[PDB]
Amino acid sequence: DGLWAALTEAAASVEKLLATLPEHGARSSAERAEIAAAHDAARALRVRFLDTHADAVYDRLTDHRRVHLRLAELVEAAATAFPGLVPTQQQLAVERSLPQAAKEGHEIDQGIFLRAVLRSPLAGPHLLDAMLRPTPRALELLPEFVRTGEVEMEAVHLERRDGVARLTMCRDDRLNAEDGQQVDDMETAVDLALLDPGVRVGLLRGGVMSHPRYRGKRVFSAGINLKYLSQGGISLVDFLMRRELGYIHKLVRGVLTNDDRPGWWHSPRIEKPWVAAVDGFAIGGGAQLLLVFDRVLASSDAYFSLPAAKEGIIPGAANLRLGRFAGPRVSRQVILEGRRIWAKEPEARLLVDEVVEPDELDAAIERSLTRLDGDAVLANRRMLNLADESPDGFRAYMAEFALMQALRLYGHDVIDKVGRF
Amino acid sequence: TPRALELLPEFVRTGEVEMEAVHLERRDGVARLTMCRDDRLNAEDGQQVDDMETAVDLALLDPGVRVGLLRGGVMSHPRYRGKRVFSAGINLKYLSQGGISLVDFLMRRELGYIHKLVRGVLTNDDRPGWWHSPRIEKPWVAAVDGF
Ligand SMILES: CC(C)(COP(=O)(O)OP(=O)(O)OC[C@H]1O[C@@H](n2cnc3c(N)ncnc32)[C@H](O)[C@@H]1OP(=O)(O)O)[C@@H](O)C(=O)NCCC(=O)NCCNC(=O)Cc1cc(O)cc(O)c1
Ligand SMILES: CC(C)(COP(=O)(O)OP(=O)(O)OC[C@H]1O[C@@H](n2cnc3c(N)ncnc32)[C@H](O)[C@@H]1OP(=O)(O)O)[C@@H](O)C(=O)NCCC(=O)NCCNC(=O)Cc1cc(O)cc(O)c1
Repeated sequence: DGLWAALTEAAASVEKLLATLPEHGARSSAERAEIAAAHDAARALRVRFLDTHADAVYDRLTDHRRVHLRLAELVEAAATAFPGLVPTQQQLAVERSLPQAAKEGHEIDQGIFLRAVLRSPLAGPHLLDAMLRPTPRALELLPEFVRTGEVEMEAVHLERRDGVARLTMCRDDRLNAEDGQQVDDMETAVDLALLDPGVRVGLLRGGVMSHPRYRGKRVFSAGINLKYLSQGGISLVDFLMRRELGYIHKLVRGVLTNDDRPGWWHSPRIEKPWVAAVDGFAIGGGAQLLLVFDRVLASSDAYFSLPAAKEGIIPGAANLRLGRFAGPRVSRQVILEGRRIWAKEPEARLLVDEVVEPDELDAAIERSLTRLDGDAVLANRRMLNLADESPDGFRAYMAEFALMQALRLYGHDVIDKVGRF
Repeated sequence: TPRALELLPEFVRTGEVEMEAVHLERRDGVARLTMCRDDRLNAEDGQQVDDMETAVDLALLDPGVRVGLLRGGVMSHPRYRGKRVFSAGINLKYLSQGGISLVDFLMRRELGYIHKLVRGVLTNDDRPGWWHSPRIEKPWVAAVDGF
């Protein structure tokens, strides 16, 4: 051992330098280099500590894997039980108050933590299962939703109709640009759709926009909120990891329920098929979503892109999933070089099932919904998803992503690009 | 057209003519026709035709022009502000109101500027080589923005 003590020591040097040095941007080069070196020693020890102790740490927090904790609860509890391993709620609030450029990068420590947890064959699957459980917010809204067929949330409007959960993304002023609230809404809505027994199929679609350049037109997604990202308001844990391990993973695998119904022994998860309809365009996080649907429809004029090839963050699990859809050459053209793919080009058929003229689209969406109803579809989509993406594959990738993305979230190149938007 | 013969010397001197529906500029040997009805997506009427034929005539007659370029200009209507648009075709409002002429619009464009893009301008016997090339023709490029 020796590693916990050495870490505690390196974290204290960091806190002493932060307490004594000037604010970020008033620091000299010597001072900038000193604090960077301190952060580096500490982060190195977080990695080494967790390489050997991750399972024991996770066992402490979850009572030897008998309590499912979601990400936000897990990292908070880790901070209080293991001071210096990951940041406290207080330390985060100071960070959140700063613009990205000025942050110390404490979230990186959370990336280290989550990487180590997800790498573990014991802890990893368990945390993934916790994130497939229904959100409390969704359990609380479920009876009203069953009664009313309707919930209005800040970023998402959800409506049950003809056996379909219609999720409409409705941030009309900013092209459905994504943030932490949207993720919370999306997961909540996805949870409701899955738990509601009067829902047989899901539908995800962008709502009518109100910004002058798009007034009266639907738009699917313009991807991550770049303004908020610059201003410091995009959370590694509560946005970037939450969406991947929560609603998006639930689209694929369903919601993990308690043993409280017949058939649980064969289907612990309630999964349903999902249709996405793309109006205008799907960019970044929105394009990423398409890699998880059972059916994808697009308007003739639409395009699909993951644009931040030069100075962007990793586009979620597109690096995991895209290759299976498009092969390695196209996958690199899209992600490494920012190739944008139009609905009407032949290669769109790698991502999109049906491309339809704007005036034929509503009806085509309605028909697609009726084709995905039965139990044969449920069984087949489950078997298809299992073959397409193994639980190990997903876990291994999300483990490395957790840290790789954390590092990109603080990269100088990203902070600069994002500040210019 | 007479209108083109009358504007030709100023055009040769200046490299530039502003018309109601078309802006014409000589640059690097290229006649750049920009269709510039920014309020209505270059919707066509009798005046646009006159301007087009005039511009096409100038481009063909001007000896410092070797190639033509047709392109839509930047729009100003709110739904297209800052975006180029090539053409939304015939002015349907005018057509309803009675202002689309069979002869001065629908036949004129086909037999005039459009046919001149294909066959060139018929000149008088007033230059060497007329016996083999009574028509001055040049190549044309079109660039389509929007639709
Ligand atoms: C969509 C566009 C091409 C349209 O161009 P225009 O028609 O000229 O529109 P604009 O006027 O710029 O946008 C209209 C309107 O939406 C706003 N808008 C559009 N997209 C955004 C984003 N992404 N953020 C913030 N605001 C936005 C824009 O600022 C305008 O509002 P005001 O500033 O208040 O006027 C353009 O707006 C654009 O470039 N948007 C940004 C596209 C982009 O780079 N998105 C981010 C890609 N990167 C990710 O998703 C990263 C990501 C997401 C994830 O979910 C996970 C992950 O691991 C990584
Ligand atoms: C082009 C559009 C799809 C753009 O649509 P939106 O994105 O809905 O934008 P809009 O707001 O409609 O257009 C902006 C602006 O341009 C005006 N606009 C656009 N296209 C036109 C046309 N063709 N005419 C008149 N005004 C037009 C429109 O009315 C708006 O201004 P306001 O009326 O002040 O609101 C739409 O406007 C439209 O439907 N245009 C008409 C398309 C059409 O059928 N055109 C005529 C087709 N038929 C021919 O050209 C026939 C023809 C032509 C010839 O030259 C020779 C011949 O032998 C036969």
